[PDB]
Amino acid sequence: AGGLSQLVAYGAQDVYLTGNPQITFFKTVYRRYTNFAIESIQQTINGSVGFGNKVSTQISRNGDLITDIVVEFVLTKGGNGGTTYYPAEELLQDVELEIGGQRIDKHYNDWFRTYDALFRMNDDRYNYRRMTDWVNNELVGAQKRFYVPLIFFFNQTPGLALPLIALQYHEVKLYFTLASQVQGVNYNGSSAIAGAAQPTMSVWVDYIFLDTQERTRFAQLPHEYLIEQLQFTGSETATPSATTQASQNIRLNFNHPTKYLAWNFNNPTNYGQYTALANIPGACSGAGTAAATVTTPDYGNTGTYNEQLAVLDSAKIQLNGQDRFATRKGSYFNKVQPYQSIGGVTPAGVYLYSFALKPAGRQPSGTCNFSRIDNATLSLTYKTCSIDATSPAAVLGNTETVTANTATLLTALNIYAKNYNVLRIMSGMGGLAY
Amino acid sequence: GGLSQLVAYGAQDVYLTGNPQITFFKTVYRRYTNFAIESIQQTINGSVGFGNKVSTQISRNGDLITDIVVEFVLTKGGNGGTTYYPAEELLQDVELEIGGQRIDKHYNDWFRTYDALFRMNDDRYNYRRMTDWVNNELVGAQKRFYVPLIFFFNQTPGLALPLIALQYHEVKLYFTLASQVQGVNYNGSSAIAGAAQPTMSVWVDYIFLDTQERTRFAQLPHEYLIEQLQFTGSETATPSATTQASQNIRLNFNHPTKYLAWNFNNPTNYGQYTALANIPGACSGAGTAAATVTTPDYGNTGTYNEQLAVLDSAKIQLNGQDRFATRKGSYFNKVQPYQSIGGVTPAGVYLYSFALKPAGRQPSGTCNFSRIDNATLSLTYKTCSIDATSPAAVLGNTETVTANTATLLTALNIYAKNYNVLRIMSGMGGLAYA
Amino acid sequence: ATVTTPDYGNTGTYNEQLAVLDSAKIQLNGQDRFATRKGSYFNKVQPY
Amino acid sequence: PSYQIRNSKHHTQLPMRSLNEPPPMVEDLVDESLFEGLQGYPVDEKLDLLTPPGTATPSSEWAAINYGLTN
Amino acid sequence: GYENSYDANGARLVMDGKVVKSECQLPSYQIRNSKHHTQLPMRSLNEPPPMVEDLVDESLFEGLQGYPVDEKLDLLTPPGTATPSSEWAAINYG
Repeated sequence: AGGLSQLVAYGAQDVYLTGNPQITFFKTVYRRYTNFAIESIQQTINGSVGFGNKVSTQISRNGDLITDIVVEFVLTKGGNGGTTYYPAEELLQDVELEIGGQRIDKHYNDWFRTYDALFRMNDDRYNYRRMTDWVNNELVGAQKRFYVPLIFFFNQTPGLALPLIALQYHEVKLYFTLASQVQGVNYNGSSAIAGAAQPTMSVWVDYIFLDTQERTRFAQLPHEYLIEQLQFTGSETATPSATTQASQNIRLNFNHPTKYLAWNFNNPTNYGQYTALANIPGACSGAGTAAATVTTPDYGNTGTYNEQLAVLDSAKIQLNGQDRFATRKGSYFNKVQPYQSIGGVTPAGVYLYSFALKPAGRQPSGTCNFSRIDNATLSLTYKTCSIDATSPAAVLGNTETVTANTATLLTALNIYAKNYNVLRIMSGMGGLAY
Repeated sequence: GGLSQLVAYGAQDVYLTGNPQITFFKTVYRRYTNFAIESIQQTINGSVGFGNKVSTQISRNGDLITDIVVEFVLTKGGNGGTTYYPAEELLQDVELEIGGQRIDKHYNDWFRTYDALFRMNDDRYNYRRMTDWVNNELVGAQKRFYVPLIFFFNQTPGLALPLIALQYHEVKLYFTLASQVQGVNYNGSSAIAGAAQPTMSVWVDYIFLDTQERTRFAQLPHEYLIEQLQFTGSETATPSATTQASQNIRLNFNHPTKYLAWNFNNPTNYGQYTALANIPGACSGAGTAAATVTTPDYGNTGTYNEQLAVLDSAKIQLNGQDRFATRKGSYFNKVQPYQSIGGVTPAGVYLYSFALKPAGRQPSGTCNFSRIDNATLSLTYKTCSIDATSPAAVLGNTETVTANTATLLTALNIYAKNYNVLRIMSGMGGLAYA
Repeated sequence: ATVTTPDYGNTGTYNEQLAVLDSAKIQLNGQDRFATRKGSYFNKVQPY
Repeated sequence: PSYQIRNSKHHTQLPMRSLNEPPPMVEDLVDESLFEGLQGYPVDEKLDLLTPPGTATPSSEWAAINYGLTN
Repeated sequence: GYENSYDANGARLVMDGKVVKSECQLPSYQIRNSKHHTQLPMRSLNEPPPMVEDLVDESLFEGLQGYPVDEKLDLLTPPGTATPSSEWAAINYG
């Protein structure tokens, strides 16, 4: 009896699982590694910090390798809870990564929002929001320090740490553009907030200190790193209407072995708004009551999973005009793609098509080398904007091919592509292979 | 700084960093066989509708197949709160046939049980978004649902089914659509006049291999260690107001079993694994004057409130011998999945693993029932003495009792997931073991 | 004039206005063979 | 094709020893099918990144992801 | 003009759009060394035997399809012992 009664019952079908065993589970061998220490060091920010300003930092040669970078911001609330949406993320309009005077990559506030919406999840996503927004019903005048992590390839894993020790002659810089306006911080919609504070900013880089044998190795040897880059273009949306399903042939001006494409439609007025406004709870400012308006979002609840308010009916990718895959509905890109490839939940208005088995990983797992595709396109069909956004019966009780009349406000289209390149370092200098 | 940590080096560091084996500051990559993935629609033979049996056949467009998603278009036959995972309920079952052989079969209830045990966090939520209405949709609303299949080749690239090597065998899927789906074409026992029939389509993700991999598949024999689901329904030894019923259920299973899973349910209400009660979410109208404990709040059918679960305790016997000490139902509901999965299992759903990590593909301990002449699941039920219409009676009850409405959970569903071998040779495939 | 009875000797016509088909495409194994074209494409261009 | 093309190696949820604990092989250091914590290149004597057979350097992976493999 | 291909008997086979060059491309080549159970073409040898009829046994049985139990009753593959490679039907085209 007991476990032994199972253990003893060894049959023919068990040979595939336990005969001539190769492994065990009851003793783990751990791998000895090199000595290293991690230190959080503040960098100098040059240029004046303020809304709309451009500032930058040169990462000092303090440690040997660098990874994680967090930009701190101190913001104040220009209104009550519900007026902001990831304001620290909105403030950091963009970040440029430069090595040796060469542009390596560039991220945008919208990318950070898209990336998060698509790749973070569960408590990671929540904890992230806690570092970029006010999530405990804070009130006007509240002050908070925000931490915005960067997501460049070297900011995600030690395996891709930049070898500053190997860059004897080259500097690594970050250029940061601060937004002219941040919702609920210095502007309430289009209205400036009198008395709003200017942001305080600080850039923190977590440095890796190596032991003598490995520091020397990095300093002397050439190093090649397989890295990620973000390609991005803004497009004008073929805005749909009450009487029609707009369609659009979008040229995908991308190059390199792209891991995946991602995109969203948005109202550029309101950061993070990827869906139409409506008088249903959480879909607009004052939604559900007499004061509701479908011209302004409940900023604190800007994101939603209610696909009815999204505008993509269907889409396909084509290479030189040939279908890459059969046409699928917008909900296929919004719900299934990330189910299959990421495992999280993607907000309405945010779409993914992966060319990779595991787009969130470091290891290549299938790519689309757009440098070989003379005319890659994205073909989008939009939903009909016929739903009276101010009437829940019309909003919540409708069909697949339609959306809110207010969905015509989503006039911007943002298409991103993540791809793989090589960063090379040799004899004190570096930059990209191509 | 970081240097102060590196210098703190001595005898206790030897087992961590002496003679380093790997460095965490350098990623190693593997050159993988080039491939591509394309989504191709399969057709459906038979008329699609409720209660109908339809089927597909997967064409040889690519070489290997993995993910399969069945799309359904459903309408709401009532308001929000009237449906519960209706696309999951609709797909009553799917049978996997290769060369005419039944390889496997999933059931709507299995999809619900599987989800209850193995999906989690935002994977689970995103899943719900693809099978239900989760944004308070109203009567007349229409959505496309995506119900991924969970056959062994639908879960990992590693088991991509070798259509390429099956020159003479077709791969078919038979899908049974439920005659009734709650909140779609029926409301409890009542039909919904005017309810629409579903639109259905089956999508298969095909893998395209390069010349070299393609050749190997065509010339080499193959074998795959795959999963199968065994399933039978049993009557519950229904407990009552004055007694703790008990039952010995023969476990008519064979093959190396990774785990058993089971639930108790009310056949009338899909996904109902618990008793109904006048506490919020536990019954239709729960918490108010209109509450009834004969019908669930369908949108909140599932719950983590064990007080409404029927099972008191259970043990598994092998050939009449105890396999483990009798444990409470709460042990199978909460601890088992804590230990083995890492998610949260709803009340009324139970798991017993024979495997260290049943959530993975890699076998990690099995009970081979092909070597157990008479396995039995021994269940003890709680006393059904609690008046479900009195919130206090439920919320303040004891470990050994449950709701009087728990006697409605007259069905028992026992599942066993096991490992078999799919052999492919001479253009044909089929299982190694009966 | 009776529009429920044809002029039998003139049953046929080249006026596509009276044709029923608006547009069409052919698919193979679930994928478009070609993009949807108007009925007049199939009627006039293909044979051209 | 004359190439020892191995099976797939996916991120498994359980650690496993390769039953060859006295001779520490180098092909199991980068095999993600057994380890679950972190991934690093195997360091040889004097902290030299020794690439095991089957795997490839980052430059070789870039060449295989951009230009293509062979036969 | 494929004078150098796999002649089945008198026909050249086609499996994946191209003519079968040699026996190594066929699926049967993977199980060519095992004594198969049945060979899929199933050429009958010398005619089948006729259907013997009588008016005594059919009238005495009054139907009741009395089936003989002393036949050979060719067994199947026991579930425990996998499926022998012999169970794969050879599709010897040539």
